[PDB]
Amino acid sequence: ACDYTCGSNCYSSSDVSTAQAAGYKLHEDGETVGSNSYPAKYNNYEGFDFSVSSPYYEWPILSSGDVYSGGSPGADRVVFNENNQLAGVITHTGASGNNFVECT
Ligand SMILES: Nc1nc2c(ncn2[C@@H]2O[C@H](CO)[C@@H](OP(=O)(O)O)[C@H]2O)c(=O)[nH]1
Ligand SMILES: [Ca+2]
Repeated sequence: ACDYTCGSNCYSSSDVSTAQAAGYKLHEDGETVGSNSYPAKYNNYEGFDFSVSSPYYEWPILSSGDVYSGGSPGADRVVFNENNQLAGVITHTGASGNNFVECT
């Protein structure tokens, strides 16, 4: 079974941790990758009810299993905070415009 389901993509908690670990490391080094400069500040315009405190940062999680290294970010994101705590996994899939919905 999927721990997180983003549209058609299936993710296990181990997939999330690997992606999150990579994103946070770049965050610590103040470096970014990709045209959208990830990891990027996530403002939570959606108003998701995360149990961890902000600031939040979004980092692409890929259905392929590989860690994001530039190129197309796809539609899924892992959101983590400054304390490297997972806030949630969200996606553009099934969301209006450039908005996000949480993965189930
Ligand atoms: N929907 C949404 N986009 C955000 C938020 N914070 C930052 N963004 C960024 O603004 C951009 C335009 O909505 C998004 O780019 P993306 O569409 O390439 O992922 C996303 O990275 C937020 O809280 N909600
Ligand atoms: Ca996997």
